[PDB]
Amino acid sequence: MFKVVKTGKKTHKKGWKRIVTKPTFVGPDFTRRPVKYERFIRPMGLRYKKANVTHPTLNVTVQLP
Amino acid sequence: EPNRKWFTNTRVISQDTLQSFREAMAEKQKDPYTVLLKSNKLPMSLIRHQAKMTIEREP
Amino acid sequence: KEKQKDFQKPKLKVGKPKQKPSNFTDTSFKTKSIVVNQQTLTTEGLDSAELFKQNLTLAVNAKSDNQRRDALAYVTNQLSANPANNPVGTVGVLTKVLPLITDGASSVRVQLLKLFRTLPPQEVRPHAEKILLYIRGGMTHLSNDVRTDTLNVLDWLLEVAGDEVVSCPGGWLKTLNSFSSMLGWN
RNA sequence: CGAUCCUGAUGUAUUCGGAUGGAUUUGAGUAGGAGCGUUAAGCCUUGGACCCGAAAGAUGGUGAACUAUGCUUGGAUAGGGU
RNA sequence: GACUAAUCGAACCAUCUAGUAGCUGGUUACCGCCGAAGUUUCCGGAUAGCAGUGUCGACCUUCAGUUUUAUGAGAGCGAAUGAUUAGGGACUCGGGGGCGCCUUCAUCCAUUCUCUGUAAGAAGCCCUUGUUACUUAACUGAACGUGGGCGAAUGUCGACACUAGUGGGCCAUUUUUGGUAAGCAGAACUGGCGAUGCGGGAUGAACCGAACGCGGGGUUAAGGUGCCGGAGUGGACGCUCAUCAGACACCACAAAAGGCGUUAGUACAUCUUGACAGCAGGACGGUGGCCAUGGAAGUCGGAAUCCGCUAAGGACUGUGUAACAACUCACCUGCCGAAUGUACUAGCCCUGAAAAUGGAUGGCGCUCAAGCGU
RNA sequence: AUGGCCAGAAAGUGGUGUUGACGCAAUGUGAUUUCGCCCAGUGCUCUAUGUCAAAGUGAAGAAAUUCAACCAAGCGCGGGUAAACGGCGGGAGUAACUAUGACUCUCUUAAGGUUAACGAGAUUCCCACUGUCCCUAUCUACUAUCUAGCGAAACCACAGCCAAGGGAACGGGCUUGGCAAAAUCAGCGGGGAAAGA
RNA sequence: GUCCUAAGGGGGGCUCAUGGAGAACAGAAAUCUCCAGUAGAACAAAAGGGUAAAAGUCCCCUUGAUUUUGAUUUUUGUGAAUACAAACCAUGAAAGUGUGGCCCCUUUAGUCCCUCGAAAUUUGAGGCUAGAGGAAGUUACCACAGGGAUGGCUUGUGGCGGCCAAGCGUUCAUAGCGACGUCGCUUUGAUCCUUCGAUGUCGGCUCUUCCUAUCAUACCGAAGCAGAAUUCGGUAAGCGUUGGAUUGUACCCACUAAUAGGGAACGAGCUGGGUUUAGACCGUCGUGAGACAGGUUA
RNA sequence: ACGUACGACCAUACCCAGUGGAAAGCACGGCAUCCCGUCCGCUCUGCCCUAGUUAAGCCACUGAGGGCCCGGUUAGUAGUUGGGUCGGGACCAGCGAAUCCCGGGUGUUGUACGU
Repeated sequence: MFKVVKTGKKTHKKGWKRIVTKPTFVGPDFTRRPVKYERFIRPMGLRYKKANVTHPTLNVTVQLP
Repeated sequence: EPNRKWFTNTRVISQDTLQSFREAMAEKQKDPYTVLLKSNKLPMSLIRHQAKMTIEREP
Repeated sequence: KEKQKDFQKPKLKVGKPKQKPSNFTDTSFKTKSIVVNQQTLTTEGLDSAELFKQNLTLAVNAKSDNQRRDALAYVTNQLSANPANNPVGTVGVLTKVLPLITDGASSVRVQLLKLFRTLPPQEVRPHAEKILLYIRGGMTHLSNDVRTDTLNVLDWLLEVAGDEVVSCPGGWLKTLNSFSSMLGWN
């Protein structure tokens, strides 16, 4: 789920940040936390807002938020 | 685990309430100096073929 | 109590209104208006009375010595050009600019003296009590330059309205007490 | 037999004494002694303890001939431009 | 945090001092006899198990990782839930609005939907006989003694003392539980290795055979017998020709995969009333069927697709025309002469995806094999 | 100055100090020009109840002792201070133990019409200039080379040709092949070796 | 702070949940009657086990919900449970049943408990017995002792859901997998007003060789390929595959026949970034030493 | 053999329908004084064994009844234990079921007293 993001300038880095490697839905009206205080990084390229949802009885697929 | 609440409607709204909400929210977008309070708790999801016909009639 | 079910059953509480259903949608919202607190840059559409009042406010409330001096100079220039161009009036102008006697800015004090000298004498005359009280305060004030400029103001007041100063209540003995206290002749 | 609990006999410094009986565990106990000294070996403990190896800590002394600063007394540094 | 005698984030000298280290490195003759182990259980450790030396006791009892016989056991969810309420009311101060009166929402209620143990004897069996404070209406029973009489196969120790090392390792078969796109991750028993040499797998921790004093003779296991290499270019019956076959495969590529490669079978069908292939001819009429198209006559399109003459011929299989024409196919007849056609199945073979120094059934090489099956 | 800031084990001890606020001592900022508010918190500082040591006082007891008041400074309470560290709004309505918050309403502001000189500081560009390059060539001296004399060191299990395999993706020794001929000199940096590694 | 953490024993009588059919108001639901009713009720486990003349319910008496001592199981002492042994009882006609509920510090007491060691007493203390209660960071200034530094993988064609279907299975069940396909979600040649996160690092010079997965040259097959220029594909690595711009941080330009892609590194040659010893500054964080979301210089 | 009392296995015995029952034994029955218990002599308890009746209990027989029980098959099949330098499941040595179906049944028996 999470990979370790190393930060710092020394050879010995700090590894408290965790990046989510799977797709996420960040929610409505989402603004990213300050970088000093965000531990869980959800990258913008992995965010989805719609899904291809199939109705089982109607047998139709529509893109829903 | 199986549960009955997976197969129920989670958010419902009526015709008049939806229409009034849309009209009021559109009037709110008319003013650029008026912004909502607690917009994260508001139902903002409700607010937000000629070529095909010609090809169908003549392949 | 540490169990975390997928769905939490709401609990009925007696003596309290029933909770709204889980599928209920609330469309009520509150809006707040954003306003930018910045004046017009050109300041040309306002009437001359509005410029007079705004410059008087700047003279009495500005935190810059040069700004206060320029505002008092603008008011003095309009009063010298036309005494009729006083929408506030002599009483209001005096009431606003009399606390500026004690001001530490010597240039502001000199421009205040010029404003006093260009005020109309017949309108200065009935209000000799308040002006003399401000003279007494700013004249026993500790700063020597403030004392000297306040003595200049008292010289102007004696030149313009001498009888009102020497005949108003407290105009004689209190002024003599302040003079003797500043001179060490007690 | 000793420790623990219950009863309390003859007697009496009438408030001391603890017999007679019981009931449990307990103790490397008794129940026809087995130990003491010494020799040799294995093992354990303490000592530096199979040998070599730290950054260290402490006690008492020696250095300003290098160099850092200060005081005292001395020495030295063409020819042009502005 | 620079300098303080090549020494500075606390100089140099001697001493305490042989400071401490669980960490690193090393730890000295020979032969002989035994000889190991990794959750077994408890809270980083104890402990079971496995070992060696001395003994001692009748080294007495016999027992046994075996067979046979007889007989038994075999935490959570919840119609206590999740919804629906448009139409009906009660509504009234529930809230709120307008003028005590009406209201507008809203309040709810009325409605409804969703069910593995034991036994296989001499210590055993039977008879007689006592003892009792137990028991029975009762020497009526219960134990324990007195006296007497008389058992499946196969193979052949116990208790101490002291001292260890190892006690949550690796691999493999089988079984069981979870999963993954595929890998895989767990437990249980057994075997092996760490501790181990030998023969064969060309070679090698885990494979096969077999475990080891020093020698001689004989015979084999696993594996081999064209040469390297000891032993057969051994014998019988077949299969295969690969433009890097195959000779150690099972896994992946990878599929119900593609082959006008070659064998052996299975099912169905045709056949002297002439099968398959060919050659010589016919392949017609209503009719240029209906609609459409500038034109469309079987053959640019859409929908139907019948009848006659038949030996047989589709309102047509392609070539072709602007449209026709013409040719041809399906089908039939004449010549011929005896076995074929379709689809599967099982073998061997080809392909079924490959990089980058020059190389590998171990090497030469092998083609009625020195390849494959018996 | 019977002082501030420091030294010293102590001292009839010492530095500032042969000194006296235009001085001494501690800091921050760092030429010149230009450039608000808040004492909320934390510091620093000024002024009767609470907290309240030892000594002293009272009671009880036969005493050990126990219990009581009293109880300095500090802390707490109350003020000041932001060229202290810090921080960046205010007021009213509602509400009324304490602290909080929430909720409306309303003002919401310090700053508008000297960057020189100097520099082994860091960066971009232009002209000139050129072997930096197209694209390399040639010359000189000293070496390297050979000779006479003199003469070490690092390093060193043993040695040095490869290809494929050698389960622990290591091979220079093992297996299978290629092959393979004394003894040498100058270069070379692939490999081995080589970095107070 | 209030409330709940459960009544056992003996004897006797009777059946429960529910269904059908009936009785003024009375109906879906009040009480009464019959029949059916293997527990579908109740017993303090909401779908475990066990109970029907009871282990359920009601009635009558009762507190075996009592002392004492061993043994056994769960396994030194416990605690719980199980058969008892002794006493005292309860109930019933009696057999019987009943010993519960179906399964390390602080402090207190001791008459006749013992010591304070020269003797005694009184306070106090100790002992024994029996109870009650309950020690933070930083080091980019550094140092020491050690230990380290998936692979006969991969390539050219998506997922989810639904149909169709050769086939595989399947005839006492007629279910299930399924190639080939197909169907839905992922601007009338537009817009240029939607660039969506370095933890992992690459380049360049020189020089050599190899692979083909061929850009060009050689040859060949097909396409309205008239010619010219091509496009698609095949055999082929013999021979070539360039010069530059841009670091506020990989694409453009030109020449050319063409400016093809890789391996031998990425499972101790030289030189610029990732990249980072010690000096210094700014930003964020921390009371701080310092650390870092970071940026710059040597 | 048939009854009665106490019973052992506890459906081959149970549940639903009909048909019959010599002898005796059962049972239904008749009466509420006493013993006793009820809203009710329904049950229980007391007294009668005379009358009536096999109507019901009970016993026996019947049912292509439901259920239950017992055999064949299923099947030397599924499954399972060891072996191979066996293939890409089959043999070797062995152990070894239950369904589905095809059928049958519809209680044995001890003691004591009687018919």
